[PDB]
Amino acid sequence: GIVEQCCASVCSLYQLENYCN
Amino acid sequence: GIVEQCCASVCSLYQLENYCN
Amino acid sequence: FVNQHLCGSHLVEALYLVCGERGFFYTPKA
Amino acid sequence: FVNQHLCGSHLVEALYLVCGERGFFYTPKA
Repeated sequence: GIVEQCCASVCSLYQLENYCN
Repeated sequence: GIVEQCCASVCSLYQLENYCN
Repeated sequence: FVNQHLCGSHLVEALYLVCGERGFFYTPKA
Repeated sequence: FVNQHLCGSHLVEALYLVCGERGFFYTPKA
């Protein structure tokens, strides 16, 4: 999930844009 | 939408909780 | 603190605080 | 500014800035 990928580990623009509508 | 109901007009807890998952 | 005009980042912050571990969805052009 | 550890309100703020008028969904217990 987003917390595992962006908080517990370093985030990325690819990951964040996966959660845009 | 949420902006019309909570930004353009006064928000409420009922409205906000409608957008929780 | 929710019974006011909440715009932009202030609205997103309110959703974060109210919804807690549930999470939320933010759809402004709805 | 997105290539770092982003937690809690800082992660929600990044989603807000990146996704813009699209909006986003925040699901922490996923």
